[PDB]
Amino acid sequence: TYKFVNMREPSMDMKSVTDRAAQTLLWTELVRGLGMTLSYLFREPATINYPFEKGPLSPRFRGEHALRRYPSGEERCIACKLCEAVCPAQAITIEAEPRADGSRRTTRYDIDMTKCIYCGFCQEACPVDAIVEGPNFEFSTETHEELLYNKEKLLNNGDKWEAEIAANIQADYLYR
Amino acid sequence: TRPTIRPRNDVVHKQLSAFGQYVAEILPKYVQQVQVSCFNELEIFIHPDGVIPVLTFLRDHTNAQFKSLADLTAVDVPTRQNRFEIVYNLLSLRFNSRIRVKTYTDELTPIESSVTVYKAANWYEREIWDMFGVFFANHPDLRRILTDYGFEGHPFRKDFPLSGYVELRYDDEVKRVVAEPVELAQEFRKFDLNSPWEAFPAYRQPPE
Amino acid sequence: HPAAHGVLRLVMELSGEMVRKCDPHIGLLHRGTEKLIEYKTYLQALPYFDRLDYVSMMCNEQAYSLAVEKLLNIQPPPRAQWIRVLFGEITRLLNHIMAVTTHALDIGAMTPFFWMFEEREKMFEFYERVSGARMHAAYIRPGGVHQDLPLGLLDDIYEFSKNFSFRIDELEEMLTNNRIWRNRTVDIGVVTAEDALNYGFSGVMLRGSGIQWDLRKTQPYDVYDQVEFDVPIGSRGDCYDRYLCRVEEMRQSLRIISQCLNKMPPGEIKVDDAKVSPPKRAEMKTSMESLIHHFKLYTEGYQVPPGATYTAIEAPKGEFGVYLVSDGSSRPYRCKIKAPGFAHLAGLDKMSKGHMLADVVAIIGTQDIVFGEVDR
Amino acid sequence: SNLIEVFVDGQSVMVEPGTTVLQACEKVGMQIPRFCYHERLSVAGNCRMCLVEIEKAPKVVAACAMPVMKGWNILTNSEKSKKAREGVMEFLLANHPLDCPICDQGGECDLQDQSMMFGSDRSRFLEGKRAVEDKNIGPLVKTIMTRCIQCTRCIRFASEIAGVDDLGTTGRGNDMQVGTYIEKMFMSELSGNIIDICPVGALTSKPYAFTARPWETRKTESIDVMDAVG
Amino acid sequence: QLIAVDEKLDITTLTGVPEEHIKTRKVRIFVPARNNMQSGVNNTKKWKMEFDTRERWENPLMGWSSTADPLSNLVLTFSTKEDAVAFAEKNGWSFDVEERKVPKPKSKSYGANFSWNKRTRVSTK
Amino acid sequence: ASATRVIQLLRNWASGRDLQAKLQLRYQEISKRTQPPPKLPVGPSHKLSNNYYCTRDGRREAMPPSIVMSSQKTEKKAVTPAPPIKRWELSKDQPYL
Amino acid sequence: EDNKQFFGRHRWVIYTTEMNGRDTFWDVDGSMVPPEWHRWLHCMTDDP
Amino acid sequence: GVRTSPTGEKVTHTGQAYDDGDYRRVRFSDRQKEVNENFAIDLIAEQPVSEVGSRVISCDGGGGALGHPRVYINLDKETKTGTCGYCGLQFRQPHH
Amino acid sequence: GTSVKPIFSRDMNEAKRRVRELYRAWYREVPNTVHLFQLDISVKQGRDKVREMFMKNAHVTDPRVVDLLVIKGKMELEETINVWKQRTHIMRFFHETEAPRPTDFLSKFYVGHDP
Amino acid sequence: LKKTTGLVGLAVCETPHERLKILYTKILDVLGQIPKNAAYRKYTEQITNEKLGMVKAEPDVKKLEEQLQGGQIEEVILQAENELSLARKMLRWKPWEPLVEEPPANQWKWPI
Ligand SMILES: CCCCCCCC/C=C\CCCCCCCC(=O)O[C@H](COC(=O)CCCCCCC/C=C/CCCCCCCC)COP(=O)(O)OCCN
Ligand code: SF4
Ligand code: SF4
Ligand code: SF4
Ligand code: SF4
Ligand code: FES
Ligand SMILES: [Mg+2]
Ligand SMILES: [Zn+2]
Repeated sequence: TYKFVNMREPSMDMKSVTDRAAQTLLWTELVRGLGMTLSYLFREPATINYPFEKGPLSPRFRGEHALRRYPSGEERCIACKLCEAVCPAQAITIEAEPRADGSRRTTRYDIDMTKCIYCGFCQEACPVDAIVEGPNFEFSTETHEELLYNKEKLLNNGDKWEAEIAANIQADYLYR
Repeated sequence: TRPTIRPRNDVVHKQLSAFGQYVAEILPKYVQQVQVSCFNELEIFIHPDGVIPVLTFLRDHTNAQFKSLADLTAVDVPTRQNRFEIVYNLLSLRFNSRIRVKTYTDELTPIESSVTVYKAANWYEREIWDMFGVFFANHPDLRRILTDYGFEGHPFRKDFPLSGYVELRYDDEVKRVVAEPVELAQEFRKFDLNSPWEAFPAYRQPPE
Repeated sequence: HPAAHGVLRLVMELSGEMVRKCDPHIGLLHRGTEKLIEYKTYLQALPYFDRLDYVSMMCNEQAYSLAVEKLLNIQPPPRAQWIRVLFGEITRLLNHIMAVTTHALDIGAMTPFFWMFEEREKMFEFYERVSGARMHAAYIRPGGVHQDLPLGLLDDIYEFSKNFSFRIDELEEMLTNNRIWRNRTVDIGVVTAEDALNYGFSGVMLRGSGIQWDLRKTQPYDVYDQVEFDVPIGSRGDCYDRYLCRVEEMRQSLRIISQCLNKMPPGEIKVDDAKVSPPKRAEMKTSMESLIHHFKLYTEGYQVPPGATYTAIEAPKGEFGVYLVSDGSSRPYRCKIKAPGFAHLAGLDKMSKGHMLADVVAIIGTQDIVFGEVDR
Repeated sequence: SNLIEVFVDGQSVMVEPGTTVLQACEKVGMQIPRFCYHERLSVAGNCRMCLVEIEKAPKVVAACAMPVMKGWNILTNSEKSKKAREGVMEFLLANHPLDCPICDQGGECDLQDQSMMFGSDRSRFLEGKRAVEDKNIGPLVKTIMTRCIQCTRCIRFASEIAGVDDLGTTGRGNDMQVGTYIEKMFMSELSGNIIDICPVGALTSKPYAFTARPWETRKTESIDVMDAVG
Repeated sequence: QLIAVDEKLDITTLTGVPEEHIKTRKVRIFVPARNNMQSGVNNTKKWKMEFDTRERWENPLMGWSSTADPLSNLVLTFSTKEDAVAFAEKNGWSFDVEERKVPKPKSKSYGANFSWNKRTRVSTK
Repeated sequence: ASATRVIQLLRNWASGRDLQAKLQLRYQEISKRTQPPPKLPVGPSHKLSNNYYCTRDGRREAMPPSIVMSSQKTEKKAVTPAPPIKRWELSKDQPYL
Repeated sequence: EDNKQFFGRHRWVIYTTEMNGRDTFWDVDGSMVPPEWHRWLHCMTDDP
Repeated sequence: GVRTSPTGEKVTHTGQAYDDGDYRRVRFSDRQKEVNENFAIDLIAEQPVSEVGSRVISCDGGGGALGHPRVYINLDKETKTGTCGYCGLQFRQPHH
Repeated sequence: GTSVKPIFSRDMNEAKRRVRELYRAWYREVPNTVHLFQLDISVKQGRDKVREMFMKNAHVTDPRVVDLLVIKGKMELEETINVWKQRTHIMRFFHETEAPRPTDFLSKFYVGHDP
Repeated sequence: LKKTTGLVGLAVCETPHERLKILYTKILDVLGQIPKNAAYRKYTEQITNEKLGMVKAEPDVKKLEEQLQGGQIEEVILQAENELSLARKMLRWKPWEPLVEEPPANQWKWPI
C-alpha cells in the first residue's frame, strides 16, 4: 500500500483563482510562518541552567571506569583478563602474579581512555563485577597523559564513586 | 527444531535453483558453476571473459530484469593462483529477487569495466582498484577514491599490514605535515582465538 | 564548509555560478573499518556499525545482526524483534529529523532545526535509558537485544509519540507551502526512474521518481510483515517531492511506533542458546555450563559456519547492506559494507547538470549523505 | 594385505587388525572427543567421552579401547553419539568447580572446548558440589584437586613414562581421589609433563601461575639447549 | 590474443612495500605445532606464513611494549606448501620451509595392560 | 505551563492550534525515576527434561550450498527467479496527500 | 526542588563558595557535586 | 599499608618505586604521584576466620548475584584455613 | 605459451614507448609543479627526483608490470597537475625529516639489532 | 488516454498495441538469425510469442496490463526494447558455444 504526495489539482473556479491571487499579492503563507515563529517566541524555552541543572541519566549510563572492592576491602579483580580479551579497542593492559599471600591479583591494570569507546563490553565480561563504567562524565583534562589510567587511578575512582556505583548496580542487576 | 532455529523456505530454494539452471543453460560459454545456499541465495560462477555478456543478459532479459546493481566488491584469497574474487550483487525489482555473480582475477590480469551495463559500477570499480589493485579496462576515470594522495600499496590485501607502513605528524622545522615510518608506542596484540576442536562436521574437508 | 558536512572536498568547475562539473573527493573520513573488522570477533565487530551511519545507529546494528543470524541459522525471540522494529522506527524518526533540518539549514531555514533537536534529545534519552549510551548504544546484537526494556519506558515512548505529530505539523507549516522553499526545491535535481535504477539509487532517491519500492514491504524482516503503514511516492523526482516523502515517512514511522507499542509481547530478549548468546549473570555465577559458555563467548566468541551472505534492510537513508563472508572461525574473513550514500553521492554530478551553486548545495542536502558510511 | 575394510559414516577405510574405532575415525580426518585417552599412554577407558554408535548395534562402544571389526559402520555424528557425549559432559560438569576465571587452564582447557563443542549449553544440577583437599607434590606442579576429573592420565604417565609409582587413587565412588595418600614430592626429571597431559587445571605450572592467558601468547618454535638431546 | 610472457612472476614494484621490508625479511612457511596443553588437532591443518621477529622495547610512559616493524602481526594462511612458496616468491621474500610433521600411527591394545609375562602389565587402573 | 492566560491565547492565535494540549516540556506525565524490580521471565529452553541440545542446535543444521549444474561434473518452459511482483494498491487511509 | 518545573529544571544545586582548597564564589563546575547528590541531581533516582 | 622508599617516594601496593637514580622521577616534579592508600592485602588480613560446623563450606562473596561465582571449599586440614579463591575470606572447622 | 592476457602492450618495446611518453609528460610538468606549489627546490632537483623514481623500477622486465607502473605514474601526474596533491604530498618524495640511516655493518651493529 | 505513467522520464505512449507488435516482430526476426538449438533463442521466442499472442487478443489497455504482468504497458514497451538490444548483443556474443575455459583446480573451494 502506498500514497501520493504531490498529486492534487487546484480548482479553477473564480473563487479559488481569486483566493490564489490574493495569496500571491498579499503574502498569506509568509504571514502564517511569521505567526508560527511568534507563537514559539512566547513559549517557555527548553534550556536548563547548567551546571546548576543537569540532564537526566539512567543507572545503565556508561561513564568513567572504576575498580570495585568487596565489603571487606578486598579487590574484586582476580586478573582473569576477560575484559582485556573482549575489549574491542584493545584499551586494557593487564599483568598479574601471585600476591605475597598467594592470591590471584593484578600488578598492572591500565585503561587507555583515549583508545576506549565506552561500550561497556568489559563490565559485561567481568564475572565478579570488578570493572564497571561509572556515572561520572565530567573528567576532561588539559594533557593527553592524564587520560592514561593505571591501576591506582582506577582503584581511587572506585573508592571515590562506590557509593553511587553500588546503588546504580542495585537498581539494574536484575536486568543483567 | 522450532523456537531457536531459523526456519527454511523450500519454495524460494526451488525457484532459485530453477532460475540458476535457466541461466546456466542460456550462457554455457561463460557459466562454470551455479550454487544455491540454504538461506536461499543464488550464486553464479562465470569465466572472467563473460563479465559483460552475463551482466548485460541479467539486466536486459525479460525473465531476468536485474536492473539494479546492489554492490560490487572483491575478496582476497592469497592461497589461490587467481588471488582476487570479484563479486557482483544484483537486485530485480520486477521479480523481487536477488542474484550474485562471481568471477576471479590475479594481480596482472585486467577485468572489463561494467560502467556500460551499470553506471553505479564507476565508484565501486574505483574502490576495488584502490583497495585491491585490480585494474579495470576501459574505465572512464580510474583513480584512487578512498586512500590519501600518493598512498602506496593496496590496504585491503591480506598481506598488507594493519597499521600500514607510514604515519603522519606535523614537523615544525619544515612547517608542514610529514610522513615517516610507523612506530607504535603500544604494539597491537595478536590473539590466537581458534579452538583446536572442530566446530562444524558438515564442512569437514578430506584429510588429503 | 558549512554545507560540506565536514569531510567532503567537492572539486567544482564553475562558469560564473553555473556548475559545469562536480568531482566529489572522498576518503577524508576513511578509517579502514572493513580491514579492522577482520581482526575482531563478531561481537567485537558489532560497534563499528554504530559508527558507520551515525545518525541511524540501531538500524546498522539490526542489519549486521540479521546478517550474522542468517549465517548462524538461528532465530531471535519475538519480543527482541518487536523491540528491534520499534527502535528502528525511532531511529528513522531521528534520521529524518536530522536530514530535513540540516537540509533546511543549508537552504537557510535555520529555525526548525532547534525545534526538532529537542525531540531528538528526548529520543537520545530513550536510547540512554535502554542501553546506557545516547547514540552509540550497541543494543541490537546477533541473537536479539542486550537488555530488556526498563519498567516505564513504554509509557514515556507513548507520551513522546502522542505529541511528535504536532512538531511535524509545525515544521510542515514553516516549510511545505512557503513559496521561497518551493522556489528553492521544486524542479531541482530532477532524476528519472531509469537513471535512478541504473545509478544504484535506493530509498527516497528511488521513491521520489515514482518507483514503488520499499524493502520493508517487498522483503520484510523481523516483524515488519505484522505492521501496517503506507509508502510515500513522488512524481517529479526533485527535491520538493523527496522532502514530502521524508515528512510522510516520519508520519508513517509514528504509525508503526503506535502499532509496536500496542503489540509488545512478553518473553525473553535473546535466543535461548548459550553457545551464541551469553547467559544471565546469576546463571553464570551459579552453574558450570553457564560460566564456561560466558568465558568462551567473551574470550573467543561464537564460531560461524562457513558461507557468504548479502543482507540488506530499508535503512532511513536507503538500502544498507552487508556482504559478510565466514571462514568457519569466530572472526569474519571479509565484511564488505554497502551504503546508499556511496551511490547517491556518485550520482551527484549527474543531478547537478544545468544548475547553480545554491542548487548544488540543495542537492547535497537532499541526497542525505553521512560520510561515515560513504568512506567507512 | 592383512588390512580389513571398515566404514566411517559410510566411507570405506582400510585398517590393520587391532586398530581401534578412534584410530579408524582419525584416518578419515575426524577427532573423537576424549579425556582419558592419550596415544602415548596405556588405554584406560574410564572417562567415557569417546562413546560412539556402531550401525546395527544397540549399545554404544568406547572408541578408544574397542578394536574395529570388518564391515563395521561407525556413526560418529548420529543422535545416539551426540546424546551420549552430552550425558557424559553433564556428569563431568556436575561437580566441577566454577573456577574458570581463576583457573590457569582457562582458554586452553579441553573440558571447556569439548563442553562448547559436544555438550549442552545449560545445567540442571540442583545439588551441592563436592570439595577435596589439596596435595603438595613439590614446588614445580601446582595442585588444585577439586578440578580433577579422575582421568588417571597422570598416574599412567608416572607409572609408564617416568617410572615412578608414587601416584594413585585412594577411596572409591564419588570420594575417589588422585594423589599420594602421604606428604610426598613427585620430583623427577620428567615430572613437569603431568601438567601438559592433565586436561584440566587440576595440575598446573607453579612458576607460570597467574601470569598470562593462552590467547595473548605468541608462539616461537625453537630448540632446547639445556642438554645434547635437542 | 595473448602475449606469451616468459619470465617468472614478480610483483614487488606494485605492492608499495619499502625496500627494507622486502630484502631483509625472512618468512617461515610451516604447519603450526599442536598446543601440547590440549589434544585437539584442528589448528594443525593449514600452512602458515609468518615474518621474523624484530625488536620490542618498553615505552617510557606506561611501560607498554613498543614496536617498529609493521609486519610483526602479519600471518597468512595457505592450503598447501606450494601455494605459500609461490606467494613468497612472487612477493620477493626469502623463505624457510619446514616439512609437515604428522604423528606416526601407534599400536594400542587394551588387553596389553594385563599381560601374562610381558612388562606392559599395569600395576594400577 | 505557567504562562498567563492572555499570553496563552496569543500563542494559540499565532500558532492557530491549541498549544496547551500538546506541550514539548513534559512536566509530570513521565514515569518515576525509581521503579519496582522486574521479575524477568526465561526462554523456552529453560527445561529440566526433553531439552537435549542436539534437537535445538541451529548452527549444526547449516550445510554447504547446493550445487546446481556444475561444469566439471522437450517442452522445457522458461522460468523467472520468482513470480512477478503484484501491483501495489492505493492506500485506503489517505490515498492523496 | 520544584516539581512544577518541567523535567530538567525541577532539581538544581546552589554551589558552595569554598570547597576543599579553592575559592568557588565564581569558579564553580559540575565536578564539585558529591556522588550521592550526583545520583539524586541527575535523576538516576527519585530519593535524596 | 603504604610505605615510603629511602628517597621519599610512596611505595604502592604493587611494590614499584623508582630507583634514586631513575630519570623517570622527573614526571612527578611540580605534580604528585597517584597512590591508592587502601591496601587490599592488609584489609583482607583483618577479616576473622569464620567457624563453621561442616567439612565443606560454600562462598559466593555475599550479596547473592552481586558477588562472585559460588564455589565450595574443603576444610579437612586442621593445619590451615580454607580460603576463597575469589574473595579471600577464610573458613575453618572448630578445633581446640 | 604461458597464455597471459595483456593490459596495454604486446611486448617490452611498446611498454618502453609508453614509459618514454610518461617521462616526457613528467619532465614537462616539473617546472609548473615548482611554480604552482611554491616549492623551495629548483627545477633541476625535481627532474632529478623524477629520474630517480623512474630508475627505481629499471630492473622490471615484465611488460604487464611496466604497463601497471605507467598507469600508476599517470595517476600520480594527474593528481599533481590538478593540484589534488598539496605541498606535503610533493615533498614526501624527498624525505626531508628522516635521518640518514647508515648502511655499513658497524653502524648497524652499534645502533641496534636490525640487519 | 492516460494522463501520466507516474514514473519520471517515462512518457505516455499513444497507440501501445502497434508499438508492442512492431517490437515483438523485430525481436522474433532478430532471434531468427540465432542457431535453432540455442537455449536463448527458444526461450526468448517462447516468451515473445506468449506476449505477442496476449497483445493481439486483448484490445483493452488496462486488462492487457493485468494479463501481461508487466506493470503499466509503457514499461512493457521499454522492456521489449531492452530485449531487442540484448538479442542483437547476444547474436554478436554467441554465448551458446561451449565453455571457454575451466577454472583452476581450487578456484572456488571455500573455506580456503
Ligand atoms: C481603486 C484604485 C486603487 C489603485 C490600485 C491599488 C490596489 C493594489 C492591489 C495589489 C497590491 C499588491 C502589492 C504587493 C506587491 C508585490 C506582491 C507580489 O506578488 O510579490 C510576490 C513576491 O513577494 C514576496 O513574496 C516577498 C518575498 C520576501 C519576503 C520577506 C518577508 C515578507 C514580508 C513580511 C511582512 C510585510 C510587511 C511590509 C510592510 C511593513 C510596514 C512598512 C510575487 O512573487 P511570486 O509569488 O513568486 O510570483 C512571481 C511569478 N508570478
Ligand atoms: S568500555 Fe569497551 S572499549 Fe572501554 S575498556 Fe571496556 S571493553 Fe574496552
Ligand atoms: S576486571 Fe574483571 S574481567 Fe577484567 S581481569 Fe579483573 S576480574 Fe577479569
Ligand atoms: S579446569 Fe577448565 S573447566 Fe575447570 S575451572 Fe579450569 S578452565 Fe574452567
Ligand atoms: S590430576 Fe589431571 S591427569 Fe590426574 S586424574 Fe586429575 S584430571 Fe586426570
Ligand atoms: S577416551 Fe575412551 S573412555 Fe576415555
Ligand atoms: Mg593441565
Ligand atoms: Zn568468596
